[PDB]
Amino acid sequence: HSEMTPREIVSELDKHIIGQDNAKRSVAIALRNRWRRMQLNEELRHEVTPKNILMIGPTGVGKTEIARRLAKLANAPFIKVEATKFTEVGYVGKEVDSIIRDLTDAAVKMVRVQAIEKNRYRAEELAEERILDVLIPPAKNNWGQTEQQQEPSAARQAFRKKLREGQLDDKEIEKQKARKLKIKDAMKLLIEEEAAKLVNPEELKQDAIDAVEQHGIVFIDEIDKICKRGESSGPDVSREGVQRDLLPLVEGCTVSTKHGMVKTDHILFIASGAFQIAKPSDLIPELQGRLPIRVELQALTTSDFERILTEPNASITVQYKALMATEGVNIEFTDSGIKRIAEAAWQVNESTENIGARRLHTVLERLMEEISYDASDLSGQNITIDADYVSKHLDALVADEDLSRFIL
Amino acid sequence: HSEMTPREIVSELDKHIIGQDNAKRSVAIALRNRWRRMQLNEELRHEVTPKNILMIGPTGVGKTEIARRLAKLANAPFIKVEATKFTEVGYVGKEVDSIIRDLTDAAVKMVRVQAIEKNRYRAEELAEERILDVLIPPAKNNWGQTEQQQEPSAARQAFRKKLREGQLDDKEIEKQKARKLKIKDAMKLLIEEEAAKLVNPEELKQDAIDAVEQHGIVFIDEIDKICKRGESSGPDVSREGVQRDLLPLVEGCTVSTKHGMVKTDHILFIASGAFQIAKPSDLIPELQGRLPIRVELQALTTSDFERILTEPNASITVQYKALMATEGVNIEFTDSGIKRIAEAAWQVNESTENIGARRLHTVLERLMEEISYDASDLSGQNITIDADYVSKHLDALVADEDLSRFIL
Amino acid sequence: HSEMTPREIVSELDKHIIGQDNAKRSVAIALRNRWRRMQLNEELRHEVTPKNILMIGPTGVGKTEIARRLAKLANAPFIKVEATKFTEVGYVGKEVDSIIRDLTDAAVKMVRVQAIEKNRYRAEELAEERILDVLIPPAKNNWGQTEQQQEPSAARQAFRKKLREGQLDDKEIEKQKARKLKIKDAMKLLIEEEAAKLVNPEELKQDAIDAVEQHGIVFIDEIDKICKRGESSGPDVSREGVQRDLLPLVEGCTVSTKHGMVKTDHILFIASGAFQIAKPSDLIPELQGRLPIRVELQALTTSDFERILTEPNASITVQYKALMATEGVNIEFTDSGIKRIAEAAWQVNESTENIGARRLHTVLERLMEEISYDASDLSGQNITIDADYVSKHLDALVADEDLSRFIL
Amino acid sequence: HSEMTPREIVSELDKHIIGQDNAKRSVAIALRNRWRRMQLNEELRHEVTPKNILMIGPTGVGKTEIARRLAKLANAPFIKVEATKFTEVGYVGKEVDSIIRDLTDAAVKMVRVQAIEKNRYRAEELAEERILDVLIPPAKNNWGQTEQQQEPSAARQAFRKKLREGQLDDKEIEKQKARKLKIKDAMKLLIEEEAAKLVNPEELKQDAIDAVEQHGIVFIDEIDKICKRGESSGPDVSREGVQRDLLPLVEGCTVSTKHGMVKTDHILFIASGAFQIAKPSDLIPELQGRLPIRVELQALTTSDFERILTEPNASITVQYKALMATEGVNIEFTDSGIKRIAEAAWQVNESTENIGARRLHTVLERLMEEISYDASDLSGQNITIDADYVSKHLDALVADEDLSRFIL
Ligand SMILES: Nc1ncnc2c1ncn2[C@@H]1O[C@H](COP(=O)(O)OP(=O)(O)O)[C@@H](O)[C@H]1O
Ligand SMILES: Nc1ncnc2c1ncn2[C@@H]1O[C@H](COP(=O)(O)OP(=O)(O)O)[C@@H](O)[C@H]1O
Ligand SMILES: Nc1ncnc2c1ncn2[C@@H]1O[C@H](COP(=O)(O)OP(=O)(O)O)[C@@H](O)[C@H]1O
Ligand SMILES: Nc1ncnc2c1ncn2[C@@H]1O[C@H](COP(=O)(O)OP(=O)(O)O)[C@@H](O)[C@H]1O
Repeated sequence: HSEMTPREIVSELDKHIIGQDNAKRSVAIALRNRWRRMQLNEELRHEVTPKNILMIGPTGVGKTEIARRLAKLANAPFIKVEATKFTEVGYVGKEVDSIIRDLTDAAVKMVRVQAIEKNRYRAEELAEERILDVLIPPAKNNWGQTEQQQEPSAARQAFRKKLREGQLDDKEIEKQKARKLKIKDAMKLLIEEEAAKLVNPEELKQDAIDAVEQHGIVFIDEIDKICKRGESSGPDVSREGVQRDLLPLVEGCTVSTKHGMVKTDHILFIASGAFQIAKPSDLIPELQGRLPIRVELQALTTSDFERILTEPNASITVQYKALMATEGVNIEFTDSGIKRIAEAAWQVNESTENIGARRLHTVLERLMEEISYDASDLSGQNITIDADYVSKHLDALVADEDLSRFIL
Repeated sequence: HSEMTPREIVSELDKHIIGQDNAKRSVAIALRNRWRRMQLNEELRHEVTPKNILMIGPTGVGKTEIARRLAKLANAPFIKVEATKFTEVGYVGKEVDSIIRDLTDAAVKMVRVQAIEKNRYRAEELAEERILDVLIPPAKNNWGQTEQQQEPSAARQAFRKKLREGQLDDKEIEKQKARKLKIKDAMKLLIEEEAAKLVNPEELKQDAIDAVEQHGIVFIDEIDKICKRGESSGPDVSREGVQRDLLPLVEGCTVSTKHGMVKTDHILFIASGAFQIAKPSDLIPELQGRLPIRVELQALTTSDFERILTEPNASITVQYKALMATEGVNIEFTDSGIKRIAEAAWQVNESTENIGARRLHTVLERLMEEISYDASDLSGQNITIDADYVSKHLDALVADEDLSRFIL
Repeated sequence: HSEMTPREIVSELDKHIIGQDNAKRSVAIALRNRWRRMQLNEELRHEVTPKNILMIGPTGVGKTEIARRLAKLANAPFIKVEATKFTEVGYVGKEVDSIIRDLTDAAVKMVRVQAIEKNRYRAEELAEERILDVLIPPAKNNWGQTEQQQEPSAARQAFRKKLREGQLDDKEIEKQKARKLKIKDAMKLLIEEEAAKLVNPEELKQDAIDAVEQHGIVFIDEIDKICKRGESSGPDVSREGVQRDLLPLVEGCTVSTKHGMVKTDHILFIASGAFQIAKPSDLIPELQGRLPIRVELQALTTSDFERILTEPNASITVQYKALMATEGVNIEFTDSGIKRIAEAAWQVNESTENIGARRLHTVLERLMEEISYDASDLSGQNITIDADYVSKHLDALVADEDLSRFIL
Repeated sequence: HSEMTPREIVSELDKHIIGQDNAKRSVAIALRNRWRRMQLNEELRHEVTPKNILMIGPTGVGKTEIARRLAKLANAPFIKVEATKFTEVGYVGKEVDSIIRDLTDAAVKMVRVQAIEKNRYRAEELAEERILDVLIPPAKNNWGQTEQQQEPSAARQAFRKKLREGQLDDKEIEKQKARKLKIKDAMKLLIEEEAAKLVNPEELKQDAIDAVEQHGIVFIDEIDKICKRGESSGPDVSREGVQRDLLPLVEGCTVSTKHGMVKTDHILFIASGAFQIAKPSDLIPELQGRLPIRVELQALTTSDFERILTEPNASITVQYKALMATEGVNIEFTDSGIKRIAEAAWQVNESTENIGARRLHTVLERLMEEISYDASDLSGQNITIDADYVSKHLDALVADEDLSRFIL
């Protein structure tokens, strides 16, 4: 669908993710290729398959975010499954087809919600005519001057201009309705009333299929957790089982959805792993073939942290400012304030367990717990969060390790 | 929906839970944020997600209560699931999606019950017109004077006024009815019919969805029992598995309910643990990221006990009084009688197994077993529960340990 | 159905698979026999059963391809199942009948898609008459002159000729429609309606059955992994169990599909194995009897690699060129550039894990990652991939072993 | 149904099976007994139950073939299940009722297909009248001389005689049809069209039940694999479990089929085993009682092999000749040619694993792989397969043992 060049894709992706430029270009090549395909002929359109990607890197450094924004950027159906979620089906559990079902149930919960956007002006234009008709019951067979029913639009325009807020005047209209009711009701009873007339069935639900098959993006987290490890063997075939089970999906097959028959042949797959215990080559042969693209993602640095805090559109910091503005409070972060928030986050990840950028949300959130509570009783104030404040609120916590495993 | 400042929320929570102010603050900021979000713009509303909380504290000190009163204070759908439930799914178990289904089913049994409220008034106000139309069959063509019909409001009035109690008189009215059933019964049958035709079936079930999606509150109890421990390895896999399974729910996804397709991106999660064996930093990194808020709850003291006994609204001590009054017995606890009831509870908890505040219920019940039975034959009396009475009924039991593990 | 002599089949297969002539001959005799049978008499048609084949050979050398191109050459339904899948059924697993169900479901999604072909022409040829009948409403009672109607084929012609592109103009036509939707849309909506009423629903699904029963091709991958081994005993039971489970399918039986009752007596089975651990004589005797044909496939050499790279139809090298042309870039591989690409692939397979021809895809993709991204900004250019370019992009990676287990 | 004497049964069975005369008479007594029963009175018809048989012998020597031909000879519903197929249901798997279901789904896939045979002359006689009616639209209310609509049968007989191949003349006829179409279509659209009018529901599906209950034949392979063995105990009750599970079926009970309620009381059961590890007496008491008939089958000899190659009706050799005739090639086997084919088969079974007569299909098939391929380019030739040819094609293979475990 998108006609964006890889470079334009990476650009757009730079608005949400800091660094990880390589994974960006990989994911960008994949998107542009879907365009490149449709510009081909009959034959080559069956042969050319998605160049699936294997993202390699430590926790919370942007693997899923990149895939999520890529998906969101091409208005593509997106699903994220954890590979181990199937390592238990040998005793019972979700079958792997579920992935294509869900990427269909949400690929529908998408086309449906995005049919309320398109059909939101129809019920409040060619449908608000319901109330204005029981306010000024149109002439006994309107005359006909293509401006005759545009004439009132005086007697009419008055009932519309006044319908800019003034209501609660109970009347009635029309299984159509008939029943006597109120406008804060016989108006809202129309909101949905006249809208289901425009949205059909065998096209809306028929298109979800079209979407999944053409633009579906499946993100398989922890693919490395289903590779063979040298600690046992019984659980290995269990793991390797999930690999074989996943095989039909990325090799090309047909799954049964309660919305139709979906073909996975062109669904793009972004697998993901840390690969500390296993290596991509421990993945079965058939899967390595279907995972042509390998891209590495680096661990985040303190500078990466500072940037993540503020650069992304609607960055945690920006959102915080917004939310406090809700309470009528003007919150503001100084450069050194951020530098320390990032510093704290790095400290805890290094002194305890590393969870990547995640750590920033908890640190940032703990730092603000006080303003967040008192916000309402501070309205009309300019609160500045600077190095000082940051230090007074986080030092003790970060400093105390056992406490960090609980509170930070 | 609520417009209560965090501080206002805590106050309303103070009416039910003693102490644990920090946990109140935490849970209150969470609520307030759901409001703060709707005040944002198109973009920032997709970005800002719930600030899930992880409550850390010993058993029976107010964790579930706090959360339950939070949801009950926001008329939000609330589900409490025991995390370990899904451990055995590795062999065969309830899917984790079940959590969002059940959230939905009780969220339906909710919007549906609270539908019987609005349709309980106008449900039997138009239900009268039915029985009256056969006690004073209206004129052949009413005369539009908007008062020429409210005329009986003479003959009519008498039947309505005599229908304020003196009914039970057979009749016949109207798939409508056309049967000949008593008015006590026509009245009853009418409660239904008129009520139902007054309920929008579609919007009903479509609202339960809106609820779960917008105000859903999931309480995952003992999440700490699905963290990794140094005792074995096989369990840890399934243990951690349940974390991976829960992951999509708290990260954002779509589940299939039999009442529709529900999205979890904005359900608020309150996880809970004791954390004596594991530490919050033992949860998988993707989960720690989704639990930005950490709050500890302190163990209850004896003062806490004394207060929990009488201070809350509908406190168990107040409940007992109410229940005894039902029997015509005036029950009164003295300050020392309560100081001693609490004292006893603390004693069994230190003496044997510490079950937190739960212990007050059993001690209090053992103490009243006597009155509770005789109540009826004690009507019109002023029984007083003081230190003497208390000590006479609990001391022997409390002092005897083995007997305590059975009887209290 | 096909009337191709075995030799003709092999030729058509030579267009996609390099070498492995023996396996081609084997699979070609199988097809030819399905014809040879229909030439027999009533009796001899029940007797003669498919000559199932057992392909023996290392990974990624052309086994599945051969079989896939065989079915695709006979427009036959084709399913590929990994035999070990059913191992875990001993604890809980997909039934083996699932193979014939899935064969049927993709065989349905097949006869159904190939229905959209014939109903894509006359589907929108009679779909025009619809839009035209509202641009030139036909006379009140056409005049049977079989040309007096093709008269407009004047006024009519103009709208048809102006409907060859210049449409998008609103209209209204006819559960039919009776709505007022744009012609770009009436046209679209018409594609469906006229197409559907043109599809015999019963014979559709009844044909998928006919297909599976008459031309079904089941490919049971890694059957050798369900043979008995001298390592344990418990698994062997389930292992062999899967053989007993498969037995009725390849011996002749009836399975229940949700689209009807399918019989397997004439599905052709192509089993596959590496057979390093077990030997074909390790399959249970009832199964060896049903696999009358045994053919070995040799490992691929570097010449094989070089050829596989450019020789097939829509070979990956040709595909890349096509894809790059989509970006306006002329890509050309020199003889030595290809000799070196193949060389590299063979090197990683000897150096690390030998994944057969699959390796060409990853090496080729790593090699083009650079061009692939820049393509757009390289439009109108003649990029040439020669030994130099190749060596500059692969040598370092290929030479570094550990890096190969990740990146290639 | 059949009125054949046991001797006539064995005779008819001799047309397909070589040797194994005893198993023949056993299976023949069983069939004749079903006739003997219906010739009895009310009482004795409930009491007399099938004399179930236990066939004892080595692989591929005629156990199933005998049972298959017996079934086929009495047009009885036949099902073959592998006993171990249920030894896994203790962890999950097919329930034993499935056997009676399948023996119903195929016992239906039988009555249905054999309703297309009976109703194949009805649509091409009293239904081809559809096309001849739109070719010569019958008189306005045919007169009536019992030879009046037999009169045309000139104008009529001409349209029928010419309808012996000449068509493709699009017309139309009549949810009946109406729609304009073609004869290679409006003729075929009639083939099934007028035929569903003769076949009813509650008799066709009602009779399948009647069949299974009266003539059902269940063949339970490897019954010995579910007897107790002295290697373990846990899996024993698992095996012995399948015995108990099978008990209701051969003792008399009711199973639920989606076609009706089937009674197994008169289904004939032919169990089968090798009994090398266990003995029939290791079968549980109740099952030995229900398996009154015990018959042994001998291993096949080289002479048995020579005879099997050529005597049976539609013997592999005969079929081969037929199939090559399809290619216009005259294949012919000399007595010594066969003697050697059999010899080779015996050799391999003795030098490696014995798989009985199965071995002949693989040897025979390998021997012909060349003629089978070149058949089309040899048309009009008399190819003789004699001792020489046989030797040149099989010697090397049979001689090389490891190769035989793969290729033969
Ligand atoms: N490079 C990055 N740029 C911006 N945000 C990031 C980055 N890395 C991690 N994050 C933040 O941390 C969280 C971690 O999840 P995610 O980014 O999906 O990575 P992973 O898939 O490795 O866990 C995300 O919510 C995201 O907002
Ligand atoms: N701080 C408290 N204030 C009031 N009641 C409490 C408190 N702590 C415990 N309780 C009582 O004890 C029971 C213990 O359950 P709960 O409060 O859910 O805590 P927990 O989740 O730790 O078990 C509740 O029913 C509640 O009525
Ligand atoms: N002989 C060959 N000719 C052409 N392509 C081949 C050949 N061998 C392997 N390949 C390529 O390598 C991949 C390996 O899969 P496949 O051919 O199914 O063999 P296998 O079943 O042994 O894994 C295929 O996609 C195919 O395009
Ligand atoms: N005595 C025999 N006469 C004719 N064919 C036989 C004989 N024994 C085995 N066969 C052939 O070998 C195959 C082996 O299967 P089957 O005869 O069912 O025996 P079993 O049940 O012991 O495996 C059959 O397809 C059959 O054609």
